[PDB]
Parts: sequence; structure tokens; C-alpha cells
Amino acid sequence: GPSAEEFQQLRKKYTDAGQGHVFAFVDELQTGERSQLFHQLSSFDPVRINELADKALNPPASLEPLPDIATASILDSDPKDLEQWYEEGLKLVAGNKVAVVLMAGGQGTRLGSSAPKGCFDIGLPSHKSLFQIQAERIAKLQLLAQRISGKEAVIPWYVMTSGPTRKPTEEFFEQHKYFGLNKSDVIIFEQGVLPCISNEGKILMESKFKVAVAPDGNGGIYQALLTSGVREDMRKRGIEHIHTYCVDNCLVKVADPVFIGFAASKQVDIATKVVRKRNATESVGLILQKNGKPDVVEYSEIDKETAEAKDPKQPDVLKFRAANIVNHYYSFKFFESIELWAHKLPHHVARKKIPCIKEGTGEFFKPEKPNGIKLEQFVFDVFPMTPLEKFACIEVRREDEFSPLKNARGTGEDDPDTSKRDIMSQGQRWIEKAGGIVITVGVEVSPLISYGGEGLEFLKGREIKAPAFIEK
Ligand SMILES: CC(=O)N[C@H]1[C@@H](OP(=O)(O)O)O[C@H](CO)[C@@H](O)[C@@H]1O
Ligand SMILES: OCCc1ccc(O)cc1
Ligand SMILES: OCCc1ccc(O)cc1
Ligand SMILES: OCCc1ccc(O)cc1
Repeated sequence: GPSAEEFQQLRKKYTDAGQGHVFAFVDELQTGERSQLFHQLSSFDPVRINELADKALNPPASLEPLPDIATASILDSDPKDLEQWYEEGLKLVAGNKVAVVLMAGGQGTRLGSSAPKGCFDIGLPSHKSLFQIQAERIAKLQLLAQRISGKEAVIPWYVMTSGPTRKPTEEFFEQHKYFGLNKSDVIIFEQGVLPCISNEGKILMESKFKVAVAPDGNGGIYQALLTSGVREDMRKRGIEHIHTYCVDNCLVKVADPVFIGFAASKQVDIATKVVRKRNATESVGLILQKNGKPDVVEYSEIDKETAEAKDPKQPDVLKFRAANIVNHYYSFKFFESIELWAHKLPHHVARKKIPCIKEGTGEFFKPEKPNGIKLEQFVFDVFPMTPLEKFACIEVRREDEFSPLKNARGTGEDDPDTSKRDIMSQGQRWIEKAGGIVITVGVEVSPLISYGGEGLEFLKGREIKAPAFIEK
């Protein structure tokens, strides 16, 4: 393990930085525990931690709805354009130019599962997990693309996890044989962490030999794409277009060809999907403009007066209603610039009850009130680095595209039951549109049968008894 000299040099750095309390219990640690503490502390720069704590604890507009050059809506689109963008998106898939990054490092504190959120079974007839439904969407788009190329189509799946989720995620994917995808085209990687900070700016000790850390927010994606090797893998594959999304949306149109096609046609660096906000209290970030710059306002920071503000000309409708649904497109060229701006991203403060050592006794205690803060970066904080002309915000239909799993069963909204209803409602609607008659709520349609409502003609004239599950 670490030499005395190495350990003293580390101790000097931390002590000079006013963080020498992290070594309060060194004299009683076992060799292994001492090693852990050494390596963990070596992984942070205590001066940087001080810089972050200082900005957090002693912190240092032109703020209207997005302009019309920057916005589009599926509702207002010419159907011939939607068809063309879909075809162009599928051609890019067939070209092996499309990748997916899945943000699955969330805890799911509101959901109360012990397992990764992606593993959750919302109670469909199939009992498929969120991960498996997403994987099957990828499989299906590959198969559709192969129809046009006559060659293998691969959409690599890069799954970002946290330390709370990485091992069980990999085990789950392995036990399912990667849901019929090739393991060689799925990479599970971890996002980074930052130390939790006390109200007084001091690093919190989880144990006598471990610093309390937390994942660094979904904005941690960008640094993690470099350190993980993922960006290099995309380069080696000739990836040009990336779809990034959150695991909790059970209706997510993974690698949606119309989205990719549209974004690519406009040659944007970034595109993003929104829906109309369902009310002033919905826990969604709101996409709007700031200071000549596309930007977002998170639900945890917005002020009542803006969440409740009304449209100038229509006083019964909310002014800000472009709910961020965490559904983003990037050019690969954008990812090649990460190094120039990853350090420019802000840290957002969240005050938290961080279980730690009673700084004295060494007794582990869950505190009664918030004893410190976690810092997080947010994926959308790149939007202001991007010229308005290299940005697109598209309205899509909530009932087809956005059904988040946030809360435990019995909450009443954004829960397993709303998720299940939304998928099975989608299924029924697709069947009906293809000429099927459903007798009854709803019908689960496997993604391997239909990605987006296509391919259901074989049900024309048929009677389907709901609840049902259409599969192989
Ligand atoms: C940083 C980030 O991506 N935040 C997202 C994300 O919030 P959560 O706090 O992870 O629930 O999901 C919302 C949609 O469910 C979206 O509106 C919001 O902006
Ligand atoms: O618990 C004794 C360790 C300690 C060291 C430095 C400080 O500033 C405070 C506490
Ligand atoms: O980057 C994480 C550094 C780290 C190293 C060793 C540990 O035992 C724990 C954390
Ligand atoms: O004009 C908007 C076209 C459009 C529709 C749906 C998407 O997902 C993306 C773009």
C-alpha cells in the first residue's frame, strides 16, 4: 500500500487546504481502510473542492419564450416533411451513423426500488423492464434499417450508470443476454462523482476511512464520455448523430428516426424535444430563451411567479409551457469539442441530509436536518454554448413520447400505473389506426412488432380482446 512519504504528502495538501479533518481517524484504521482513504482522497484536488464549496456557499433576464426560428412542432408540420425526415433518419441508422446514450445513473429516490430504475417492471402483460422495452426499440429500428440497406445496421447503446447502479445494471443485461442485441455493441459505463460538502465548506466523511460522495448530475455525461472511452468508440464506428435520453420515460422513441432526420437536415449541433406543460406545478424543466441564448430553467430553481405567469394575450394559459422531456440530439462534432467547455459548466447546489461521522465521536449518524450540499451539473447547460441557428426545439405529443416513471405506485401520477396506462393506450390507438378492433384497458404492442405504429396492417379487420399483448 501507499508509502509513509506518499501519505504525508497527501496529508500536507489536504491540511494546507483546511481539510485536514479527513485524517482524524487515521491512527485507528486497518491497512486496507488506510489504503482506501489514501486513494480516494488522491482522486480529488482539495483546492478545487475549496473552489467549488466557495462558489456554492458564497455565490456571485432577457428571458422570453424561445424565438420561432428555433422552434418546431409535430402538430404544425407538413406530413410529407415528417415522412421524408423519418426516411432520412432510417437511412442514417442503416449507415451505422447513429448512437444512443442512455442516462441511467439516477437513484430513483421518489420510486423507492432497491434496483436500478431501468430494471423496473411497470406491470405490463409482458412484464418487460424499461431497459428491455428500450433495447427492443433499438433492435426494431436496426431491423427496419436493414430493409433499406441489405447490410447489418448497428445503433451502439452507451449506458451511463452511477456507482449505485453499475454492477446490478451489467448483471441484469448479462442475465438477459443483452435483450437480443450484441454485447459488443452495448457499453455500460459510470459517471463521475463529487465529494459532498458541509454547510461550513468541509468535506463530509461517510465513515472513518471514506469521503461521502454523490454522482455529479446528468451533466456529468460529457466528461464521462471521454474518460470511459465512449467518444473514442463512437469515432472508431463513424458515429455522426447521437440520441441521448433518460431511462425513466417508458414511451421514449429511442433513436427516433424523425428526430435524427430532422436534426441532421437542419445541420444543428443540438436539438431537443419538448411537450406542452401539464400545469404550473409539473416537475419539468422549462425550455425558453436567455440573453440571446437557448437555455433551460429547472423545476427545482424556478420561482412561483414564472411557473404561474400567464401568456400576454391568452390570460388562462401558462406563458412558459415547453416542458423539457430530456430528449436530446447531438452531432458527433459537438462531442469532439467537449474538452474546450466541460470545465465551463456550472455546479447546481442541492442541500441534503448526508449520513456521515459525528465529527468527533466517529459515530455514524443520519442527520435530522440538512448538514451539507451535493453539487451537480445538468445536461442542458450546454444549450448557451450553441448559436441559435445550430439549435432546434421540437414539440412532440406527450401521449406518444413522454411518460416518466418518477413516483412509487399509489402516488397517482408519473408512476407505474400511469406508465402502464400510457403504453397500453398507445398500443390500442396504433391497432385501431391500422384497422384493428379492440374489445374491452388497452393493448401492449411489443416494439419487435411495431416501433412507432407501423407494420400492424395484419390486424386489419381483426377483433382483439383487451387487455392484450401483441408479440412474435
Ligand atoms: C437535469 C435534467 O435533465 N432534468 C430533467 C429531469 O428531471 P429529474 O429531476 O431527473 O426528474 O426529468 C424531467 C422530465 O421527467 C425534466 O423536465 C428535467 O429537466
Ligand atoms: O477531529 C479532529 C480533526 C480535525 C482536524 C482539522 C480541523 O480543522 C478540524 C478537526
Ligand atoms: O476515483 C475514485 C477514487 C477512488 C479510489 C480508490 C477508492 O478505494 C475509492 C475511490
Ligand atoms: O417540424 C418538426 C418535425 C419534427 C417532428 C417530430 C420530431 O421528433 C422532430 C421533428
